[PDB]
Amino acid sequence: TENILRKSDEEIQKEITARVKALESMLIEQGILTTSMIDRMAEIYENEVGPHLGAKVVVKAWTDPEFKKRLLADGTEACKELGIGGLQGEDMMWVENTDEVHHVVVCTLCSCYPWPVLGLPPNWFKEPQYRSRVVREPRQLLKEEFGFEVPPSKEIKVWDSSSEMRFVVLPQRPAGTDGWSEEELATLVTRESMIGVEPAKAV
Amino acid sequence: MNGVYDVGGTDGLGPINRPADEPVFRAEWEKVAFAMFPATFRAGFMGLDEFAFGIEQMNPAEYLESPYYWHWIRTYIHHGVRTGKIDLEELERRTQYYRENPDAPLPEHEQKPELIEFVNQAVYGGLPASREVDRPPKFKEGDVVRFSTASPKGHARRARYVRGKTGTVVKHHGAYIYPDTAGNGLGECPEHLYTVRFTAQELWGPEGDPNSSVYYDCWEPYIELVDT
Repeated sequence: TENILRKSDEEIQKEITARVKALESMLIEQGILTTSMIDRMAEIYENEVGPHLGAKVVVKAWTDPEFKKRLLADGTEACKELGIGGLQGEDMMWVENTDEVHHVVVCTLCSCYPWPVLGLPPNWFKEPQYRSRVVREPRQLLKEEFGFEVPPSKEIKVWDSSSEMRFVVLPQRPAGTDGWSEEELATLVTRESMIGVEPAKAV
Repeated sequence: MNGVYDVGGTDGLGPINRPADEPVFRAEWEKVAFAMFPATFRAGFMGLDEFAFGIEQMNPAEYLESPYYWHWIRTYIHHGVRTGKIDLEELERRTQYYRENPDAPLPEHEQKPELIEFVNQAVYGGLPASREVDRPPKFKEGDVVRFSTASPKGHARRARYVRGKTGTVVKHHGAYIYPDTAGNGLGECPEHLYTVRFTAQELWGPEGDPNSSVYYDCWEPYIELVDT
């Protein structure tokens, strides 16, 4: 929304860039930051860690009922079976969508998100518009913003992640996917489906 | 405290901005701000709860409309000054230098294998906040409890929309670092952690969805018993 007080995006970016470079120069001289450290962090979260890891978990639960049980019992330890875990996902609890219950995850006070299974969160998840409203009008938010119609008789459980526990949605397996391989099924799992703002892909 | 970042339930913040596809990092400065998190953590600037408290002390209008990773920069400076590791006047002079000379080089420095070692270990091994404590959990699944009305000015995880509300304990998770001490420089002082379910009608009155509830994480001091 326009704010008559606000500078242009180019001017804000120019100012932030100078401020960041100045701070970067000082932490470099302190010996606590280096160019290789910066490049390593960026490489991991650009090309290594992302929602394809979460998709592997979802498809295993869809095709392995015993794994699904372990996943819902202890999400951290179950994901460890696939070598998935670590920073900002040390404690994970998965919640299962059913015909009777729909789940959606948020941090109203912060931006907490399960990095090992989803990578870094999209900007909208961290911004005040989603965070403020999803705890108050989740049914209307899902419909208006994500085109996702949850019938009024179906319960919506909103998980406001106010601790280091990370909540992840196990979406329902779409109909018409009988006997698909895991690689076929993963094509239907999205980052949005593991937040709860959309279902898994149709067809 | 009771700051603008405590946005749960706030109306009028606008439509969600969701570009059909965006990159992980929108500009080079965001990559730098991101990598400063492990760097300042290792150097003793702050822990994760203190990190949050720094963001919470921002100018609220700047918080509401600035890029997310700018919030990170503000917390590094906050804690850099607090601990005496960042001289503000030198930072201000270097900012002007980089305004006028944006392509000027960064300081000469040696690379440090130990920092790559730290990054790799932190990323794959994590930084777990779970802790063992000598006390047993006060509460258990099915207990009906009431959230505290306390309104501390320091760091806490007590969203205003849940204060004083009645809910049911859903799960005990074990004990964890406690934000009300950790974020204020007072130590881990771990407390048991629970998820508590609040109905939308309890939270929002009649305007609440009759078939929705919010599940909110409560450290043990945040809640007191109503009915076992």
